[PDB]
Amino acid sequence: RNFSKQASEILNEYFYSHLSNPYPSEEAKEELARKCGITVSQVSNWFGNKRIRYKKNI
Amino acid sequence: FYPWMARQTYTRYQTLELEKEFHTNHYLTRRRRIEMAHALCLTERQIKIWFQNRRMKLKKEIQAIK
DNA sequence: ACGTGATTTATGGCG
DNA sequence: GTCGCCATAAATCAC
Repeated sequence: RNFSKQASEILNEYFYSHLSNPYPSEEAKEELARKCGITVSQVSNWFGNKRIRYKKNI
Repeated sequence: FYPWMARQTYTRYQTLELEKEFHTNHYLTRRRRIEMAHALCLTERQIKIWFQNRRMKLKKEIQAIK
């Protein structure tokens, strides 16, 4: 259910390195899905959850 | 910092009726939109938006198979 | 119980 | 000037 240490590290590295625009494109989501060993919907869910939880935690 | 950094749940009954109409017809007629809205105490926009969300949920259901 | 991944309401942009 | 799809926000659900 919960993503591996590496998958979360990959997603967070992307998010914070792209903090100016943390909205990966379709292909960038696919690249992140292949690297993390998750689905594109799971990448979309992760980014959606990360964007809201980051802005509230300010 | 950046420009990007800047809802009511439905009752089990409302969801039951909305689901019933979708299971009968995936698309909502103008007349049904007014009949559903009055009977469920939801706006005409709310019923339309629900049908659109439910079609989009059905999309992800068929794609989930393969 | 908690937290995180998933789902439910709601919006606007676009074709 | 109508509609519906898609990505997304924010709240909420739930394994």
